[PDB]
Amino acid sequence: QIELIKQRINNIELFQNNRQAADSALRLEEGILSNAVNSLHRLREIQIQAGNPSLSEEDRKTLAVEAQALLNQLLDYANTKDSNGSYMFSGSKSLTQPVSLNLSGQYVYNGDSTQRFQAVTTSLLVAVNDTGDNVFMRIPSGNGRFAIRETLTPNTGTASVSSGSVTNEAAFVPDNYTMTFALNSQGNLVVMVSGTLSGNVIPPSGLPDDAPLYQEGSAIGFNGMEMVVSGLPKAGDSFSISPAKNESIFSTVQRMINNLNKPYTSSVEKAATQTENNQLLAQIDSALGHILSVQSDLGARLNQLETAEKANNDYLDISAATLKKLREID
Amino acid sequence: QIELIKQRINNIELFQNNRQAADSALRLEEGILSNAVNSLHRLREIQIQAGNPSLSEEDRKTLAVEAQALLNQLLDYANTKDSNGSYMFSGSKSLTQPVSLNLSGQYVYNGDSTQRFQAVTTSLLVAVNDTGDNVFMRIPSGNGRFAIRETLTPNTGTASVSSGSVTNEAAFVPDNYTMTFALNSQGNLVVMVSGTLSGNVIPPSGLPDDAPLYQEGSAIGFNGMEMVVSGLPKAGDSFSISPAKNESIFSTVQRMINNLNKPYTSSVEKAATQTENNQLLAQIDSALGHILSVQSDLGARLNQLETAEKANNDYLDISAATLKKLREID
Repeated sequence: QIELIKQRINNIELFQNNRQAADSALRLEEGILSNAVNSLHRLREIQIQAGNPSLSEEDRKTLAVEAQALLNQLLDYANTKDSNGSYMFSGSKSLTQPVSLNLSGQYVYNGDSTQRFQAVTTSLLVAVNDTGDNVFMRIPSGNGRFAIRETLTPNTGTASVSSGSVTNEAAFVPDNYTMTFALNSQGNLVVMVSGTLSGNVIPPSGLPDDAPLYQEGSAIGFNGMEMVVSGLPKAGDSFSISPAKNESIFSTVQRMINNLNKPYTSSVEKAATQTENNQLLAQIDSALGHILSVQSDLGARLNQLETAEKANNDYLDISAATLKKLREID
Repeated sequence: QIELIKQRINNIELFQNNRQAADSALRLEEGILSNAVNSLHRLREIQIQAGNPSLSEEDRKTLAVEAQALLNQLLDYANTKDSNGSYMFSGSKSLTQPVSLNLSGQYVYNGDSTQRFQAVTTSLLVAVNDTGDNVFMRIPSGNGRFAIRETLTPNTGTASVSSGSVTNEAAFVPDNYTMTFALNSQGNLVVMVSGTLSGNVIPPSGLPDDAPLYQEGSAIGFNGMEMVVSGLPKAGDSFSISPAKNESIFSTVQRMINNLNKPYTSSVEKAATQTENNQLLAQIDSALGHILSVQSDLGARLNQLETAEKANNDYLDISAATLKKLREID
């Protein structure tokens, strides 16, 4: 009884200590994530100009260098140390730097996915960290469901493509699609789509003459997806369309830099920019959003903690009274 | 010279050995991923019926049990051992089981994100594995960009919501949104949306009387997003709309099971199913797609390898001739 309460109060001090420390690690983490949104908000301002055809090559190659500063900024945030001199986003691997760049050239994650849960009342565990694989690395490319790149065949025309979206989830079919512009037996430009698993979808016959013709800025739709083609392509120009792929914010920014550095003087060079600009905007956003969800998650936990601070002072105010009412037996 | 070629040929045997072994680990892995698509294809058949209002409660509670077998199937695939008796999807942590279920109740990943790259020519490294955090755990919820749940306020009416999509990437704003149905001063039902960061968006004033009215099966749009509301809600009914969040296939299936087990007899119970059915279909798909991208990645690597088998027999056919032409000096 009394040795039991003694050990209950010993439990409570630990539960309050664990809470105080959780509350703090998490608020430190809110501020790093908060910083990292700042960086992305600006990367988004930047990406939007990269799609503005006013800007001189000089203006853009200068944004390229700002984007390089922002990339470096985000690597510092991902590799932040918390109160101990151990990394906040590395998971259980406390002294391994979470994000680095192999000589392969891609950025990798050297942590794990393991969260420390902590007792902060008798039956509530709360996570006191997040991990880099969740926060920074796995974010889908494209519009979140499908991505659009050029093929190995550079395009000769001025065609560009929106990020588009899935409009009918039931009609949706994941596949590797190829969109090929070519000719009617009449002479009209026409739009074809086929795919590894699906064979021909537009049109099912694959015949140019059974094919829909290309209206500038018109919505092309197949297997649950819609997108819009702008500019004037030439026959043989092609785009590839593929399931979304996990891809770090880091390579997203590496990519905004590669793009700001492309030739951007002739109308033909400027359209090979746009298709990819539209994509990179979606990715910057996907990532803005993804981090906000990590922030929302973190908020919920803090509200679980401010819950626990009232509930541990309730469970002590009660143990104190069990002592007063038990010492009265004496 | 000759001791140099001797050591080149020693390098080549290792490059060919590394390739042979890579080619094999990857094809074993294609087949597990291939199996895992099979499981999801069926989970998708299942999810679609779960939204069919023909089915008896008995039919559905039976699919619930099939879905439980499929979940278990996918855990076996995630926890597969390759040729050694070490786990294929655990990363560098070869003898840690990758996916398990804490008593918290959620499924976690106990591996890391680290790929073994292997020399298979003089200047080509190829990855011979993938990791569970990429393959199974981080897949965005909802339609890939935003998700839709009920609030803590159960709904009294028969309203349901599509998975919707982002239609204008530039207008897009990640936020925590609340959609609230309520009354005109006239008496007409009306649709409101506001959000933590955005304050009121529909309408900006927040006044019911400045508000758009609710047309059944009509497209509601705000900050770059569109969605469609079906059924007849009552005032006060609400839905929540939130950035996408990483979430394992596993909890997606756990969720299809919870849903198949909900009350599904009265029209009012059947509409609290649909909103979430639509979501779960998107997630099953997001995951079908995500795995296909891991498969496409794996294919590319095999094509890098069948490249290396011709290039290592070219670099030996050349070293043999350097020996023939060097032993002739003698």
